[PDB]
Amino acid sequence: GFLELERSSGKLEWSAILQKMASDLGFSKILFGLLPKDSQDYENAFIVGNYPAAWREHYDRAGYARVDPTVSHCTQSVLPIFWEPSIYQTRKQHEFFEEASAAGLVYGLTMPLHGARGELGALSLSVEAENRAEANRFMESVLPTLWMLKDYALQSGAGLAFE
Amino acid sequence: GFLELERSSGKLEWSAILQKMASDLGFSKILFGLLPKDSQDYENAFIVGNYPAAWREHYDRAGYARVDPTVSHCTQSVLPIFWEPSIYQTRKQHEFFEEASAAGLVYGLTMPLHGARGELGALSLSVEAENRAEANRFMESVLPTLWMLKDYALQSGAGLAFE
Ligand SMILES: O=C(Oc1c(Br)cc(Br)cc1CNC(=O)c1ccccc1[N+](=O)[O-])c1ccc(Br)cc1
Ligand SMILES: O=C(Oc1c(Br)cc(Br)cc1CNC(=O)c1ccccc1[N+](=O)[O-])c1ccc(Br)cc1
Repeated sequence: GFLELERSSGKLEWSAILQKMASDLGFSKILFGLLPKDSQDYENAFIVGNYPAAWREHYDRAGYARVDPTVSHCTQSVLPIFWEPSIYQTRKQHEFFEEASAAGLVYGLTMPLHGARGELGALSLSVEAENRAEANRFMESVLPTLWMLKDYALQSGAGLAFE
Repeated sequence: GFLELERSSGKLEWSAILQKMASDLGFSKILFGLLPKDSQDYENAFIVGNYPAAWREHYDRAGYARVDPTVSHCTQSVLPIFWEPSIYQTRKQHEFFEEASAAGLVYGLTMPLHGARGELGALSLSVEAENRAEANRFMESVLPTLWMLKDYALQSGAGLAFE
């Protein structure tokens, strides 16, 4: 089932299959980001998903890559970071949280990606939920499936992005 | 469950916890092996588990690291490789399979590990079964839990090994 991603014929079908897998699990918004080994910026970044255009533009223009707490987490860990109040420590980090929320992205998680050739990225997914308790229950129900998905997405996406 | 790995202090206790987690999922023999970023040999490796000593020594003395098809796989992929007839092709590769079988390690899988700081290794697990079909059913039944475990073991184990 997960293998349909590597079996996908091209970037278009991969991105579509990834978004549909996420959708079927219950996540209506996803962003897969991957950088080649030892990148100094995002010039060669492979970024694919269905996050709103306005938010993508705003995140870039505001330089939120340097504020977003899930980014530094990804450089230090292979474990998921859940979007919880505790992760936003500084005012800048709270402002990022509010801007994301205003854009419709409030509940979710970020799965770090570390590929066999030094690729560095994240798979982020947001769930449209009523409240945090509801978000938590949903995410726990699907977490083991998502844990497998992120590595399949990484292996397949790396081959598609940089070869 | 998974928190006990972090909670533990000492290589002996950590290894015993991992071994017990693996056993509970149906695997009686495991090996956790981890190398620092860009290692050029095995001198600085952290290798821990309950593989029999005679097999550990033979593998080393025979140079099976350069033959073992799971080793080259780990350098190329984040996805598991099942211990399968098809991964063996050369004469030395058939010899490796035969000797692993003689040591009682016939069915299993190797989960590649790629750490956030360039750590490289594998969690390899063997399952006792009447035949390969049965072994495959045992492994598939716990694959999502194993997928989480290998990442928890990597994050925790890298700290224990190198920090
Ligand atoms: O994908 C990455 O950052 C992205 C980019 Br680029 C654009 C946007 Br918009 C969002 C992210 C990742 N962050 C999130 O998805 C996120 C995390 C927590 C809360 C809210 C959000 N969010 O953007 O809605 C990224 C960058 C560097 C590294 Br290393 C890993 C991942
Ligand atoms: O752990 C690694 O190799 C080991 C070492 Br060292 C000693 C021994 Br004994 C075994 C391995 C890994 N291979 C296996 O466990 C294996 C794989 C397939 C079939 C049978 C076995 N086996 O050893 O029984 C390893 C080395 C390099 C990299 Br990269 C990743 C993993």
